[PDB]
Amino acid sequence: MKTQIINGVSLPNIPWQDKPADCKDVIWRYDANPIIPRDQLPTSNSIFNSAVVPYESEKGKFAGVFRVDDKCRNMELHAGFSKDGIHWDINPDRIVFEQAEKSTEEVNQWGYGYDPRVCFIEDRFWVTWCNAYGWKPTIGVAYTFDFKTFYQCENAFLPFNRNGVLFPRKINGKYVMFSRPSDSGHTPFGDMFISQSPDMKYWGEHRHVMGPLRAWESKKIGAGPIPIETSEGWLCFYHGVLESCNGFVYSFSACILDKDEPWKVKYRCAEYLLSPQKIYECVGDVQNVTFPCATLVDADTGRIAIYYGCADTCVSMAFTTVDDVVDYVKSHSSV
Amino acid sequence: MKTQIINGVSLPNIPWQDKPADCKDVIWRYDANPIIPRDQLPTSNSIFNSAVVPYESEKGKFAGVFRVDDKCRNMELHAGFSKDGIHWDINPDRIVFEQAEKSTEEVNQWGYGYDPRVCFIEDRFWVTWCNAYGWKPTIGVAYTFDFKTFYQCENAFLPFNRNGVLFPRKINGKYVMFSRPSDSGHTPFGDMFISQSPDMKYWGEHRHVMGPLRAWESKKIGAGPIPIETSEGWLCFYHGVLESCNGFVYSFSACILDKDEPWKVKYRCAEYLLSPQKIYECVGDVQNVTFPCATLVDADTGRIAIYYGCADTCVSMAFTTVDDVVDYVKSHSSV
Amino acid sequence: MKTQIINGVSLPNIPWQDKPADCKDVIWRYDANPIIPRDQLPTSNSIFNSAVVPYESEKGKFAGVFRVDDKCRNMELHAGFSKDGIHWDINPDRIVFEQAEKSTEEVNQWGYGYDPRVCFIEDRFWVTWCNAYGWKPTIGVAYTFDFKTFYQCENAFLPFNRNGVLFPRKINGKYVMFSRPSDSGHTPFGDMFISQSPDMKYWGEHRHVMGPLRAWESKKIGAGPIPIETSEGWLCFYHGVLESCNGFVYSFSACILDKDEPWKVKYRCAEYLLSPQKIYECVGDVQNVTFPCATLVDADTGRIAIYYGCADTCVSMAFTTVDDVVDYVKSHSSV
Amino acid sequence: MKTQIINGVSLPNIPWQDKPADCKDVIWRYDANPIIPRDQLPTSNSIFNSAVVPYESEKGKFAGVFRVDDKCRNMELHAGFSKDGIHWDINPDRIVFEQAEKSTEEVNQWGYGYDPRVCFIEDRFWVTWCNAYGWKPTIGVAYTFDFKTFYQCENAFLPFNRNGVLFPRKINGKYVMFSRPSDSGHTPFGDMFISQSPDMKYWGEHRHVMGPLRAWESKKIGAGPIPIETSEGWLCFYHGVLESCNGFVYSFSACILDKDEPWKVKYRCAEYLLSPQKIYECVGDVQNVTFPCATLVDADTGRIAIYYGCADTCVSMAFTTVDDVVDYVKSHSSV
Amino acid sequence: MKTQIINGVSLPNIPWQDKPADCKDVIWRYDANPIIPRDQLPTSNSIFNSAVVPYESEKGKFAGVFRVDDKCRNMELHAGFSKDGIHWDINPDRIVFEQAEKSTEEVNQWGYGYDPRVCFIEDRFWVTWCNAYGWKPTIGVAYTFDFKTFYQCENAFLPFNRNGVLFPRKINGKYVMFSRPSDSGHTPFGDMFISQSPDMKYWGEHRHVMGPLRAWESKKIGAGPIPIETSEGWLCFYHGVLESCNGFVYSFSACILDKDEPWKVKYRCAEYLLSPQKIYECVGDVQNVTFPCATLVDADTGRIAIYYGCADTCVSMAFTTVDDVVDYVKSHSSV
Amino acid sequence: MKTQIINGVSLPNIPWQDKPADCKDVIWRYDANPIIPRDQLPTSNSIFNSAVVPYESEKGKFAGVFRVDDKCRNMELHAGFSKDGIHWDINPDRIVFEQAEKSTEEVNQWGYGYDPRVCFIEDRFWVTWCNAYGWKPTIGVAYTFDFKTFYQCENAFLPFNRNGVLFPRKINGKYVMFSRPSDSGHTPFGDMFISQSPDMKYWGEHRHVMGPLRAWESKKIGAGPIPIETSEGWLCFYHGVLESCNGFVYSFSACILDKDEPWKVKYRCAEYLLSPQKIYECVGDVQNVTFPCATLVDADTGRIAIYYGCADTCVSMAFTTVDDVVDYVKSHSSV
Ligand SMILES: OC[C@H]1O[C@@H](O[C@H]2[C@H](O)[C@H](O)[C@H](O)O[C@@H]2CO)[C@@H](O)[C@@H](O)[C@@H]1O
Repeated sequence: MKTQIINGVSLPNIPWQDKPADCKDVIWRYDANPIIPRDQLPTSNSIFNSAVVPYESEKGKFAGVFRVDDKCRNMELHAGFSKDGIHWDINPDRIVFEQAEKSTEEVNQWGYGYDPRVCFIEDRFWVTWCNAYGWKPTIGVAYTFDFKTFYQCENAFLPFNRNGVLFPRKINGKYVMFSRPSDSGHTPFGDMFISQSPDMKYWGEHRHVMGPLRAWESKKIGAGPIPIETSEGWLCFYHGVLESCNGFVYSFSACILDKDEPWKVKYRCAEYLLSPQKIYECVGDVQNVTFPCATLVDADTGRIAIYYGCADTCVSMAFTTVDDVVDYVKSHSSV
Repeated sequence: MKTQIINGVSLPNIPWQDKPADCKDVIWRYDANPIIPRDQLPTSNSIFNSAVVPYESEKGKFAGVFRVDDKCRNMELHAGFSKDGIHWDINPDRIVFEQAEKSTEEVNQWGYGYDPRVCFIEDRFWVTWCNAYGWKPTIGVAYTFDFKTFYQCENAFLPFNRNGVLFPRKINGKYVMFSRPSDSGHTPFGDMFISQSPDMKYWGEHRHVMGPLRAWESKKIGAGPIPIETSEGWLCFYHGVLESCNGFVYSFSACILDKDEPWKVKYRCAEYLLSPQKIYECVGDVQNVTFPCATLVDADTGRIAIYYGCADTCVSMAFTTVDDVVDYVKSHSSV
Repeated sequence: MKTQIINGVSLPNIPWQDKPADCKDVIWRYDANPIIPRDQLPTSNSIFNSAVVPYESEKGKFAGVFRVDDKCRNMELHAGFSKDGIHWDINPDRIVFEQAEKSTEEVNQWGYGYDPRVCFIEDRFWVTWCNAYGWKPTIGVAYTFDFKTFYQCENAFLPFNRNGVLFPRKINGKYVMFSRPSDSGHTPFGDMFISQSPDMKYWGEHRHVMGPLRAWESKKIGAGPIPIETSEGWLCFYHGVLESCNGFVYSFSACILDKDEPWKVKYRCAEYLLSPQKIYECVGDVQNVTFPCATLVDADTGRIAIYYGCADTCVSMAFTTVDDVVDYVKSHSSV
Repeated sequence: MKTQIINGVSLPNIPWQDKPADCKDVIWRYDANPIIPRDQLPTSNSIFNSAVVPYESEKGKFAGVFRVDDKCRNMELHAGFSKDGIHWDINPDRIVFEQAEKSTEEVNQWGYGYDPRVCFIEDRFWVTWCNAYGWKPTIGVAYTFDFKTFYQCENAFLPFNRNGVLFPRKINGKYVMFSRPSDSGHTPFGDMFISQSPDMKYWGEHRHVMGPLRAWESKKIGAGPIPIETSEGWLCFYHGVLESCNGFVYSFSACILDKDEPWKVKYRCAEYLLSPQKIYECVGDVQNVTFPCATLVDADTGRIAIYYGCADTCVSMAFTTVDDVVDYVKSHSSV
Repeated sequence: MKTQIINGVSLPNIPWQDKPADCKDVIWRYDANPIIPRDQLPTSNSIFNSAVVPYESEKGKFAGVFRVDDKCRNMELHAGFSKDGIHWDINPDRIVFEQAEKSTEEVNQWGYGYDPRVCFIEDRFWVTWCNAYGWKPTIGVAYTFDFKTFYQCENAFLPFNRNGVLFPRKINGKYVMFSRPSDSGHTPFGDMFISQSPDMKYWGEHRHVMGPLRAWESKKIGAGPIPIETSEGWLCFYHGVLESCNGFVYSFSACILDKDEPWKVKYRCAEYLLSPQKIYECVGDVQNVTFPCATLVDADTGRIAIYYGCADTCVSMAFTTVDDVVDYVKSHSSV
Repeated sequence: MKTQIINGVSLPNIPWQDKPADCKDVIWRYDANPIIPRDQLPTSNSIFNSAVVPYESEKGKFAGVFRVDDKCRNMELHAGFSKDGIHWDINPDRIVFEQAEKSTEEVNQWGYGYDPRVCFIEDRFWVTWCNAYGWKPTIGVAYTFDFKTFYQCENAFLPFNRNGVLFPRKINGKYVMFSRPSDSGHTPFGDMFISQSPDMKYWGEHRHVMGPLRAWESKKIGAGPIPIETSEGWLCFYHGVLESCNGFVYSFSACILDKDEPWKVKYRCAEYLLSPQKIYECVGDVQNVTFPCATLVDADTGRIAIYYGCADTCVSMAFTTVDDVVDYVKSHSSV
């Protein structure tokens, strides 16, 4: 493989299907989508925009935190487990958080939570999500060792903010997190930023990554799954929004960020790599949405399995390789 | 049966299908929806949000008033009949109202009409609908003995108003009507109210029923079909709207209102009972709409046949029981 | 006088100032405006848009109900008294209503109230105002014999409604009230309607009077002071709004409506008769507002003294005559 | 045939399917829609709203200019060719214009272009489209002799403008073009106008054709394909928009305009003739869109083949006849 | 003088006041503003944004076209005359246009007209203004020899357009006009364009001049008075808009444009040269407006007398020199 | 005095005027307002919302940081000095920041800055203001020893944020700062928050203080001047906004916050203490604004001098005492 995967994991059991010969795209879709239907739970209205990592437990080889919207249309997080990454056993009830320190007992009352991102850092799995603080969106922060008990920390930022995503290691001695300053509704703007922290409590040294650019991402953008570390830099899949007369179209693509100053863009794919086109992507609670919150990467082979929300209704899977993505991103770069 | 139907009728021939073994919901859909397609009439663009009652005539055992939008997209009402309550003979031409009294000849010039509700009271059938007065929406009123000739009365209210639904009898010697103060557009608010009238012409004693509460009903709510009198109070199905970045999503559920002062809420289901999920509910003239304007109730058995509009395009049917709905409403009550 | 005053009152002591010789307008302003400053009460932020009638008491020859906004910006009504109609003794505290019947003790909790209109009808003074029902604007109704105790009745209409103004007698055996369907905000539309009532409780036979027409009144209109009965019909001063790039401009003019069917417009002045031009009219809490809620009329001379709110800040006075206004209205009529 | 085709062409080889016997519409769809799928080009996100004419080349009997949006969602024009007018060979790369005159070399830099209309006039083919002048929409103008090389002329108008459509010959010695004054976004309005030019460069004598009228066309309208000269006058299909709570619905119909002064409406169909009802019309990048930019007409038989964008995603075809459309328009005429 | 005036006139009688000693601005106000108050005519609500040129008549040495809004708030044009350029005799009644050619007899129905600009070209005075065509704003065109009879020509453009201003001679054989593409309301955008015409009827070769830039002009810009020819090129005062939370703030400044291609900016002043600061500029019908539609220039000395609308209420005057404006524009230039 | 000032300073020379006998308000205005006119600098368009502290230098006994908007309407910070705190010597040119550490040389390029707040903490003066990061509003931080050289630090937060105000000492060993999450425009919402930092670089432990509550403050609130430490807790003046049909009205009041956890409100005045009422508060660049950013407090007497911006045009002064404000806050407390 041309590009190397750095600080990765060997994943011979990664969910995978080979690219079809007729496929002329960088990314191809699993052929039995969705992998998680809207009604997998007795209480679920929809299940989408969800987080997935390798994890060995008694219930399989992968664990996750899943956004579940229930039949009240409350937004919640559920832990799940899978043997193959495709058929998922999702907890019937929501994650109920324990506070990590007593100092957040008063502040961190549960209201809602959605679009989780999860990555392993040094000794535990960190979770970020869009968390309500006084019914305002901000980035909630927690950790888990086992995906059974979850320990909530301080919200990283003031409202209004969404799409908080952690880099999977420290950079120049600090935790680094993507976020995306928003407003109190269906935000008509959005640039990606990073913020930095020595301790995962206090945040600062905020840095602008990039804003809307090409037509398919003209309205707003945000981070998607965990950044993937490569010899080229951080490979970061992100969503971008086009506004039609009838609303938003959510597609996603990738960029490559500088390894040590990840707010500096090296490459940025001018085209989307996947866009809402299939019936489960176009029809549903929110039409025309393909929204990636996790990927698995087999460092041995460069194989990527992408988890993405479809029409805010279900979870689907798509496939590609690091080499394919990096080559396309570099040869089809914006600015 | 646990909950008793009051002032009901015996409907052994109620359209009905049993609840599928796999169905884990309170309400289940007819397995051959829609029962009335957008194009059933030579002139119709769409047929939805419609009123049905038991009524014996030369053309069947049920009758109704149907919302038919033509190929000008004008909004009209057509009378209709059916032997089984599923396969419908809808008049090709619109209802042309006669004035009940000569003193409304000037005022009640036809503009448009939609979303009728119909119920028998003491000696005739009363029809309410969203009626244009000077091209502004208010609640039209009419009566019929035979669903052949319709006699229009005074509009009950000033604009702007919609979702006017009559209680099926007098309460404390007064006619009682659900309505829903609106605006001149696609109203971004909506609470349910009742108004009262001794003579069906002059209205007063307005009482606030309830407003938007849970997420699925957070933007606006409105009355649906005719209230059902039970031993628990008035069982009222109603619609509720959630607003996404792309538009409105219309679901429905139910509440129980006090017998004597129906504006007082006893129970209110925190969850929707049916939401737009099938292709014919999510795809059409207006995406993601499931909008109930009528139910048939078999007082003997407690079986319910619900008629609801789908995507503002067609009419579908769904089934449940009084006991099942009452149980769920009470066990999952809001406030 | 060419036009007669019908069912009027002899008012030789009417506040009055002769037309300045340089004045070329139909209506002319009192030369010492405002007659009531924003800070006349210790608690008042502003006092405007208020109702005034003749009334013999211990504190004068005139009484009224005054909109007073306090230093919380709460909207309230205060009774007031005056010897001359110009210098007012306004109660420091709000009217706290008694319910006329116990059946409204639950429903009529006090939220806010503003823009009162008052007229004598047969045996008492009736008051209408924009009354909050569940924090939504509608028309409150009350009566008083002495401006010391006020007895509140049922809100006449559902929300959202404002500018409810009573005709000062029954017409065709019914009470008749101007109102003006609105929305939940700074309403960007508005037509005048009337509704009718046998008993001041239940309302119906809603009739459209007129909507926005000339430029100065292009955005919305509404009833101003009590209708004045005249041998030409009902002389009705009303307000009209023009919308600039910077907000609203409130002017007022007059129309003449049919004596027997008051929703039928006979004449309607194409020009405004007064608009925001003085510093106390253009500067204050709400710029560019001249808003009439009361006139005094001397039936003997046809002299009219007009009370109007200025910039939602103070109350001012203007003068004109029935003959002057009627002639100008007739010679400069729209449709 | 009852209505004669004037200055038309003989097209025995026009794409054609007969009207099915069950069919109760003026216009029936091709039974294997869409005829050009979204993914026919390796780089295409969507292909829709396209222009087509008879033209004999080495690659077929028809040629065209196609709107292609790429995987950047850039909006572009591609030349295309076809033997049967149904299966299309579309150039993989965009048209790169050459300037007709040196004087536009600085001015006409390529930004974007979409929704072309093309007709032969006198000695060449004229192309109009919505062209970006400094990223503002106006009407681009070009000609071609061979659909290989395209020569760009002056933008006909100032922004903001769209739906520029040439009449297929001079009228009273002047070129005449439909356009449609717009704004900088998803325009919430739109009336049809014509403009006139002695020389295809300077434009004037602007005349208002018509504006929004019936419910299906109540938000805005705009020209569709090239006007068809007939014995009744100019037969012009146009699109009309209805606004629902979730967005826009594009349908199309026809009007007949005066032969000598085409801004004068002679007949205008009150109903649409085709609206979004099929899955490929209702689901796609922009839901609920049927948008015509081209028709073929066989003057020998009166047969019409219509090309129309579906859901801004694909190109579809429909059929009708001149006599059928004309007859329906006349018998169902607006004003 | 340092900058020469080209093709100017000798105006020793130009209205004038020397710059006060304490003044630190490039432009200083006349010390008895306004020169035309809102009520100068018996029917006027306001008089502002008006056009002025040298012209010898029986009524003085200056003539003008004045925007007069009446007490209907109709927008009109009145011709006027002055001996000194400061005190004005304005016609009581509106200009009633005569059609230059029979061909515009049907098109040009009077609706409204505002903000005229006027200049002499070769043999007559040309008048442009914002003219209603079917109640939509575009640029009206007329000429006059004596300011008594006014001959209307074709509207130069389609709606929606405003701020049409002619250059006072042909450039490269063509008439050249500023305009400013707008929308159907209080336009939240605006770039200056020019358009060119061989004959004052057909327009083409549209070029972008410039758009909003600095903070004071960040919302929108538009041409002001007639361009002034200098040895530096075309000296052009334009207005610019800042949007606060309460509305728009209209100031004006100046740019210098290329003599041969006036759409090319040579210099543009980063600061405004005048903004709303006096009581008569900040208070009135539209707050915070200083809007220039005319200047007089004495070519012999470089003195400029600026006429400008204040608060859309009255007409004021300000003074400056060509050398001062030029020096300041060049030394404080944007881009 | 009844309420003790804690950690205050002796300030015998505080600017002061006694309360007029006729004054019935808690706060009275300086009798020669404004103390700083809009045109005090040769380049200033307006000077308002400004910061002031006791500081002995060669130019006086008080120093400050002033918001100056220039004739470009750029927003800037200028240093200034006063002998008496009323008459000010304001530096003609903006503050050009030096970076505290080299590591912000790249990020902290100057865009704009406004509404500074300044307080002395342990050994230096700290300055917060609304600072542009990539032309988006956030909170800038800097410090100074002499008000001659200013050292910029890291922006405390991500956009979008405004009204950053430091508490004047550490609390539980952490810096505490008010802020107010905003959006990209004229924010139509706003709650007060605090954030905490061990080092003035990294921020976290965000706590919600309070949101809009009373009518005068119904649209949004934000912190005003530096908190004052008293025996009741933290006396904090703050601004709140009412939205009328013509825009915003900015008033201010005071609340009392818990000593140890200042996000917990102890008292909150229901009324405003000062609102726009004078000509210089109601007329100017932004009508109806009274906006406090600094107070001087004489601990020996409890006299308070308040600096506040008027109509975003000038700086004014007002007077009150700690005892007067605290007593009124407690006895007129909200929740
Ligand atoms: O907004 C005042 C300035 O704007 C422009 O025109 C107005 C016009 O007076 C009228 O209000 C119309 O309805 O709307 C326009 C505002 O959009 C300017 O060209 C000028 O007239 C005004 O100073």
